[PDB]
Amino acid sequence: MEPNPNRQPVELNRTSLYLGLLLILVLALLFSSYFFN
Amino acid sequence: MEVNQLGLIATALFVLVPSVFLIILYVQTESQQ
Amino acid sequence: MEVNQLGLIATALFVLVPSVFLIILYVQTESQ
Amino acid sequence: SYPIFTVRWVAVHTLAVPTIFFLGAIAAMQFIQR
Amino acid sequence: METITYVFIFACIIALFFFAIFFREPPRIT
Amino acid sequence: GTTGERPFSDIITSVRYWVIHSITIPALFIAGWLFVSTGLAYDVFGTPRPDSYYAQEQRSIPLVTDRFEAKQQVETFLEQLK
Amino acid sequence: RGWFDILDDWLKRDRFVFVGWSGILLFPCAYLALGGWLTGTTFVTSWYTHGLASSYLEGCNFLTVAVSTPANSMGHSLLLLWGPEAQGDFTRWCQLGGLWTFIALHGAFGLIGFMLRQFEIARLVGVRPYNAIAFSAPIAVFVSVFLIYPLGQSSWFFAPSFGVAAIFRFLLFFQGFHNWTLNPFHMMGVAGVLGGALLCAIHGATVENTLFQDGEGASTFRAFNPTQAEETYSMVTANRFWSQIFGIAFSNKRWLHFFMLFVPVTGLWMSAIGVVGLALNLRSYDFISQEIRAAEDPEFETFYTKNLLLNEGIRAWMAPQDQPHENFVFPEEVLPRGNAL
Amino acid sequence: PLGISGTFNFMIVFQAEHNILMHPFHQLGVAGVFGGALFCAMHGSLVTSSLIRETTETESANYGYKFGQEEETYNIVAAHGYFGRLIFQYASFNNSRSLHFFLAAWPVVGVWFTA
Amino acid sequence: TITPSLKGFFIGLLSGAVVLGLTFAVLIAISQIDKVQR
Amino acid sequence: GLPWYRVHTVLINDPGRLIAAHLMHTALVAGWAGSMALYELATFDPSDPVLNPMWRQGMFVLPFMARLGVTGSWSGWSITGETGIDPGFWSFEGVALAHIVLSGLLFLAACWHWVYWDLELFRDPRTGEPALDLPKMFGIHLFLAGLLCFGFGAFHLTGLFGPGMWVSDPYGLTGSVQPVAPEWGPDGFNPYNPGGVVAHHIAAGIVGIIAGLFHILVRPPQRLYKALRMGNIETVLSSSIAAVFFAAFVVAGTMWYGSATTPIELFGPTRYQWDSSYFQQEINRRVQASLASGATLEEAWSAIPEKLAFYDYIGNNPAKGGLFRTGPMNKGDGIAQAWKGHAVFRNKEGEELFVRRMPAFFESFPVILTDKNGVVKADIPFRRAESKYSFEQQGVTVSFYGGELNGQTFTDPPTVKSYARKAIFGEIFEFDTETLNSDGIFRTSPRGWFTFAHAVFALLFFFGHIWHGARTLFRDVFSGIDPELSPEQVEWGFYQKVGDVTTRR
Amino acid sequence: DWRVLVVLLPVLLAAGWAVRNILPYAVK
Amino acid sequence: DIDGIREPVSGSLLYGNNIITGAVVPSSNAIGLHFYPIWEAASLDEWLYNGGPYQLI
Amino acid sequence: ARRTWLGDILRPLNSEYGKVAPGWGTTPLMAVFMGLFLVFLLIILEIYNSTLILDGVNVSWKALG
Ligand code: CLA
Ligand code: CLA
Ligand code: CLA
Ligand SMILES: C=Cc1c(C)c2cc3nc(c4c5[nH]c(cc6nc(cc1[nH]2)C(C)=C6CC)c(C)c5C(=O)[C@@H]4C(=O)OC)[C@@H](CCC(=O)OC/C=C(\C)CCC[C@H](C)CCC[C@H](C)CCCC(C)C)[C@@H]3C
Ligand SMILES: CC(C)=CCC/C(C)=C/CC/C(C)=C/CC/C(C)=C/CC/C(C)=C/CC/C(C)=C/CC/C(C)=C/CC/C(C)=C/CC/C(C)=C/CC1=CC(=O)C(C)=C(C)C1=O
Ligand SMILES: CCCCCCCCCCCCCCCC(=O)OC[C@H](COP(=O)(O)OC[C@@H](O)CO)OC(=O)CCCCCCCCCCCCCCC
Ligand SMILES: CC1=C(/C=C/C(C)=C/C=C/C(C)=C/C=C/C=C(C)/C=C/C=C(C)/C=C/C2=C(C)CCCC2(C)C)C(C)(C)CCC1
Ligand SMILES: CC1=C(/C=C/C(C)=C/C=C/C(C)=C/C=C/C=C(C)/C=C/C=C(C)/C=C/C2=C(C)CCCC2(C)C)C(C)(C)CCC1
Ligand SMILES: CCCCCCCCCCCCCCCCCC(=O)O
Ligand SMILES: [Fe+2]
Repeated sequence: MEPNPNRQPVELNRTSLYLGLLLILVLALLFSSYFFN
Repeated sequence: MEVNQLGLIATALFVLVPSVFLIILYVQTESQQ
Repeated sequence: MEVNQLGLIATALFVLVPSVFLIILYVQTESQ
Repeated sequence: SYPIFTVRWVAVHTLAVPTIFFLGAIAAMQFIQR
Repeated sequence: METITYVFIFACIIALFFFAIFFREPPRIT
Repeated sequence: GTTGERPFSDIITSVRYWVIHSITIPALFIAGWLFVSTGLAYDVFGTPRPDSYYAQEQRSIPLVTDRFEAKQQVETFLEQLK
Repeated sequence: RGWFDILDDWLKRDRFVFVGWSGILLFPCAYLALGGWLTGTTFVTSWYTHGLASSYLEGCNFLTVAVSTPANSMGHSLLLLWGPEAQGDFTRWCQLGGLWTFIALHGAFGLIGFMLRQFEIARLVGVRPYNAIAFSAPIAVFVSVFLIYPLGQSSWFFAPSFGVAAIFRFLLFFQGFHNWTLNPFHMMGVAGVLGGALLCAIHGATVENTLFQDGEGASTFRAFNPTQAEETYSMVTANRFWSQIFGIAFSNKRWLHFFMLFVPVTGLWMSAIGVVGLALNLRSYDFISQEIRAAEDPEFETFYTKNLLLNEGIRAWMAPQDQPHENFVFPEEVLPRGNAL
Repeated sequence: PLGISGTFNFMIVFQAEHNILMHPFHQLGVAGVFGGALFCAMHGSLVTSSLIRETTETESANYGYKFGQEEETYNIVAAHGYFGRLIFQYASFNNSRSLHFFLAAWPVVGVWFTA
Repeated sequence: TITPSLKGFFIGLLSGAVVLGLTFAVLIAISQIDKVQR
Repeated sequence: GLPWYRVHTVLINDPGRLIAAHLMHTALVAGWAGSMALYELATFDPSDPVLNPMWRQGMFVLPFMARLGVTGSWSGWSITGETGIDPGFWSFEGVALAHIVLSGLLFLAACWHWVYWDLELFRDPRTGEPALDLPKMFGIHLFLAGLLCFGFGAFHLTGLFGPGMWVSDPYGLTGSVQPVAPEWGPDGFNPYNPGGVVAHHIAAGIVGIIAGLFHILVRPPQRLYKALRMGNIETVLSSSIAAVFFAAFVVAGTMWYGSATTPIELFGPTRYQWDSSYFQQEINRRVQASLASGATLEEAWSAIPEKLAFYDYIGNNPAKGGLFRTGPMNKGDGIAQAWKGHAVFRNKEGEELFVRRMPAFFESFPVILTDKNGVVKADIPFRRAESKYSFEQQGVTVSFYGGELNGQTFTDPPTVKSYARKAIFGEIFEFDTETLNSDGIFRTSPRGWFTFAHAVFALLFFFGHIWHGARTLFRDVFSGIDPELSPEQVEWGFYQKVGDVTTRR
Repeated sequence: DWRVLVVLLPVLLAAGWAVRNILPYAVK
Repeated sequence: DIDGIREPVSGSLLYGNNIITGAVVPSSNAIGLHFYPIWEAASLDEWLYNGGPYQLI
Repeated sequence: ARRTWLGDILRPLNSEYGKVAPGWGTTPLMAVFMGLFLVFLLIILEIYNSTLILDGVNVSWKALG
């Protein structure tokens, strides 16, 4: 049975990493006061 | 202060789980190069 | 049971941190 | 060779006609004494 | 414990600043 | 480009344009004025006149308080003025 | 080549104002929401629903006129002109607040109409539909603030009234009752609105100060042709400027313009979600740890405790006149006041 | 104050003492900041709407643009032709220099006033 | 049984039919007279 | 490669692995259901459904099991307080186990379907290309939905072959799983009439079967197949998402206003029952009916069931909560132990006074005592210097009828102010704050948390509707507009009709 | 009542006057 | 003591604030518009009480 | 591709991909059912809203008994 032809490589460049890391850390910084309450 | 104790594990995972996701995707992008 | 609160976070990170290390190392092996 | 009444024509007067009418009404209002 | 958490996240953001400026993917032309 | 409507700057500097609108424009102004000056606007919309917000020795708001008797409540409030 | 296609042809003609199928919904609804507001603001009182003057006719100016919400006693009645409340009397309908639902409902359907217009024109011209997508943000704000919020409360009465000062009162209601500034979803909205204005200003200025010299004259506007293929400013010099000024810059013009869509749209969607919670009085009102220490410790004061005294004042001083259906009577001696004031 | 709740304190007391909501320069500030958020989204949505096909559906459209390429990466006439028909033709720009100056000027001026 | 509010509902339903039908009669007509040429 | 936000598009033309993904999702959802119930069962106190019902203890899936007939535990208790009962296998525990077994069976199937993705069934026999006949699948699935909907109404809900559903009296005092008969009249559209729920599912079931039959046999019109891109599975996503957020808005509204499907013994009072003094009216109605037949004040109030008095208390109003005040309502005001009694305030004149109740908008509210005629006669002064109406000056006393303090009268002012403070919440209850270390701040109920989540999800899914519908109608330009779109098209007056190249002038 | 004709009359004469003045060019 | 009334307001994390409620508190009303650098205070303890850091920042 | 017993049985149900009725087909009838359905949702909405008030229909918890 042939191997699946729909696989595709996923990519995250370095700028997208920096952006997402920053989004998560600032989100964490904002919501933490509300989780400790 | 009398802060909620799961606040800490909430914050730690909130940070760690999506951060690790992005790190995983980035590193394996770079070793395709 | 009056257990330790930090026990949960100590256990969770004890699992989480080293596991993630291995996952990062394995996935980039495969994509190269 | 230009139509007079068009869609554009109706859009304008749909807006312009009651504007002036309201403007006259608000004008009279300045002269109301309590 | 909450103070350690607030200051830790702040310190991580400052560290990311450093890498994002000095260790960015360099823009290259055409 | 253009869609084939007559240009605005052509219309509003034309003589025929200002022959119509020198009548239509002031007439609408005057009609709107009279709508107020005759007091018709008060009656059409139900807006209290300066003398008809309160009964004389009265200082409570005629505030509607029932959903389905609402119409009749306004009307009872009005008879307290006549 | 039936009547449908002949009508489709006439709706989709290129004219000074495109109509489309979406204009059938948009154009009556937009006109009527707008006419209702000008009609109400010019002529219609709020004496019987609110105890307020609200028209030009009554002595109000542009900042104080409003089409106001119905009385709290109408609950969430559609307040149709032909329905059981006004019973077809146009005068009583106006007096009972009916123009508020009129405007808000024809508004809602207008906003649909407009968004469908953006889809419709984008399909006909051959461009991607991201302008419609972005417009989902204004829709979320409108429905969540004007429809979802009062539906969670007792009545339309607590929706915002359509006016300048009435909206200001809505802003201050939300501070004193909901402590809406403390709400992170609003904070993300603020960051998205202000982030938008920032990006708008900084992007216009960058383009305008990295322009290429493409004409001789001192007005640099003339040296642009809408059909030139060349970029009219230097992305390269802009990237260097901002890299050395700020430490990072944009390098991808496609990312930059997506980011300009993304930021303000997102921020609006975030504040909408917070209003949805406020519909249920699910406020971000207090920090428990603070109240616990504050209660036990009369020397502990933060800007957080200071602001709740302020909200407590707002409530007690504003509530009787803002909620007249409740007949709140607060004798002088119960009103919270600091010294001397 | 240099703090998040401290900021709210300051803006609450400012309103009690100055009725800043009813001050016209603050209203222009709102119009400056609401307006700039609007035009931010507009310009970013209109440009993004008229990107020229350069990539496939398995790839980010952003790789359609290479840093420092000489040609524009969207079609401004397709953009003008969409927005001009959304409102009417002359309520839409087609000089990119005037459009970006307008982008710069609206929020700057409104924030000058609120300042 | 046939209450005042159910009569109003029918008044609203009819009013809506007339507005939508009258609008469309007028739209169909104009489109029949002023056609595009191919 | 693919951006992170598009990894799952690899399933768009892989029907087998699309099925494996849907199986994996269905496994996760049913796994959650079983895990959530086990957690609730492990933390639920069955020992007092009067003053510690499920809705005070933060139970979220219990009430949905109860609503349809699961009422008891293998441990011997039931949620109506009946004890010594034997539910057989469809206990809370058995229902949770069934979903975990289901979860695990679904997970094995997903593995099979991910591996044997290349099933001939998914291939168009004409072209050899993978393809799903979406219009016929819709008729199949609709017909199944109609059968199930019909069966659920005809058999489960009637008790013809099932338990029925939770029904109750108007004040939430005597609820139980009961077979319900269909209401075919116009009152079957009354949200509050349980029989209309039976009729709905019988009639809608038959319409589903008839319409599914129609959609298996009748092919879509060509105009419509092209308009809606009915050969593009993403159009199904766009319309499916739209139908889902429609449904999410409905269920959030019926949860907030209340219908026959959200009884108050499973979810709690609504805020409107506080707004309109709904329980208070009935409680007063019952005390007047006692006093009428000459029952002493003590006796008339003692006849009030504590369960009805507990509804007349703002602490169970789902609109007194906060976004980050977590946990059960019990974590806030404590675990209710007893109704202390109904409190009657009088001044030195013997006039009876009334505490003005707190409305749901106010986190704090003044203490203002009024007479029958609404005239303010006592308060707790903020500024003391010009106080006229203080409890001390006005000689205010509190007397209790019913409950734990029946027949007791307090006169010393700091005590009378103390109960006067709690009286703005309505009826006065004894709470246990030590057990859960309660902090004293009201939380919302499961009625509130459900409405909030579903109102929010609905709104978000509306954007998914917009995104995925835009993606269907504009598939051809997803990657960008045509690089050879010529300016004669987008400029004015070249064509008579916009975008129609055949209408050139 | 009477104020209705008063208000309506300027606008009837206004639409009268424009109709007369434009009627030839409208028939074309 | 932001308002000069010997009523100090806690602004910092170690003193029971979170990220939302924390602030550097403005300098004392007792100072008004006066210039309050560190070297004008008799000690850093005094300078901290009266809000010196805000003026410096 | 792989053939299976169950697949061979379900085969005819996934075999008319692409097929359409001509022109407008049943579209007019669909339109009628839509319009009926809207009126119907209207009546349901306005009943719940107490804008439509029918005899013997007490839109309150007191209809539960
Ligand atoms: C397409 C444009 C449009 C849309 C979407 C709306 C939408 C609305 N209008 Mg608005 N309106 C419009 C045009 C529109 N209007 C126009 C042109 C006018 C000027 C006359 C008005 C004037 C107006 C007023 C004065 C009021 C509304 C109101 C309303 C609301 C309730 C409508 C209702 O109950 O419909 C019910 C009816 C329908 C939906 C039509 C049903 C059509 C079906 C398919 C045909 C059925 C056939 C027929 C019944 C059979 C007859 C049989 C015969 C042989 C006897 C809603 C927001 C009310 C409102 O805002 O309340 C506050 C209100 O009082 N409208
Ligand atoms: C529809 C979903 C739903 C609903 C309505 C509830 C409702 C409830 N649950 Mg359950 N629960 C759910 C799902 C749900 N649960 C799931 C999926 C799990 C597994 C994680 C659980 C696990 C669970 C446990 C373990 C417990 C409950 C409990 C409770 C009760 C208290 C809830 C509370 O305090 O929330 C607090 C709510 C919040 C703090 C809000 C969180 C949302 C944050 C603010 C947003 C996150 C930030 C986000 C990234 C924003 C940025 C986005 C932007 C970038 C685009 C309540 C009845 C409790 C209980 O009383 O048990 C008896 C309890 O102990 N639940
Ligand atoms: C059943 C509903 C459904 C389904 C099957 C899909 C499926 C899809 N979407 Mg749509 N979408 C939906 C709802 C749905 N969407 C909703 C409600 C919205 C509005 C939020 C969107 C908005 C949306 C956008 C904006 C985009 C898609 C895209 C896509 C495609 C790629 C998704 C992907 O790789 O994600 C990858 C996701 C991840 C790798 C992780 C994301 C984690 C999120 C942020 C939070 C954590 C989720 C949590 C674990 C589980 C949710 C719990 C709760 C929902 C119950 C795929 C066909 C993309 C597309 O079209 O590509 C062509 C795209 O750009 N979707
Ligand atoms: C107060 C703030 C504010 C206003 C007034 C506003 C206005 C507008 N935005 C539009 C567009 C947009 N808005 C966008 C993003 C944003 N818009 C924002 C904020 C605003 N946007 C923000 C913050 C953003 C950032 C995300 C985008 C991306 C678009 C567009 O594409 C579009 C456009 O063309 O921009 C140029 C236009 C759509 C007009 C329309 O639907 O016509 C039809 C008119 C209808 C249907 C009537 C609506 C009736 C309303 C809803 C209720 C009644 C209102 C009364 C008439 C007035 C009462 C007012 C009192 C309160 C004072 C319009 C000029
Ligand atoms: C009793 C009875 C029967 C009563 C009678 C009632 C009756 C029957 C009524 C029915 C009437 C009828 C059917 C209706 C038709 C009438 C009709 C005309 C109705 C009125 C419609 C109406 C209300 C419309 C609303 C008005 C409207 C919102 C206009 C606002 C225009 C305006 C100010 C918009 C902003 C313009 C602007 C400068 C935006 C700049 C944005 C920005 C900087 C974009 C960035 C940008 C721009 C570009 O340009 C390009 C290029 C690029 C790259 C780019 O970045
Ligand atoms: C702040 C905006 C400033 C932008 C200025 C222009 C941007 C650049 C324009 C591109 C080409 C340059 C031509 C510049 C010159 C230019 O701007 O000319 C303005 C334009 C001139 O049109 P004419 O054809 O009259 O002009 C003749 C010219 O050739 C003279 O040179 O006037 C109008 O469009 C009038 C519109 C009023 C319409 C009345 C209301 C109609 C109701 C419609 C309802 C709204 C639609 C509803 C949708 C929901
Ligand atoms: C409601 C209703 C209706 C409708 C109506 C309408 C539709 C209306 C309209 C109306 C209108 C349509 C109106 C208008 C008006 C206007 C006005 C009143 C305006 C004014 C303006 C001005 C004032 C301006 C000026 C200025 C300034 C001030 C500054 C700057 C410059 C300028 C010039 C801008 C109907 C019948 C259906 C029925 C039901 C009810
Ligand atoms: C294999 C098998 C088995 C077993 C099974 C199992 C054991 C299962 C499990 C399963 C389960 C046990 C599952 C569970 C699941 C879970 C989940 C699925 C969850 C969810 C979550 C979420 C999603 C969350 C989210 C969130 C958060 C976190 C925060 C807040 C917000 C939200 C809510 C969003 C059996 C024996 C049967 C048989 C054979 C085979
Ligand atoms: C989607 C189509 C909706 C448009 C319908 C608009 C209806 C037009 C309003 C007509 C109302 C006229 C009658 C008002 C009440 C008459 C008095 C009565 O009830 O007998
Ligand atoms: Fe740009």
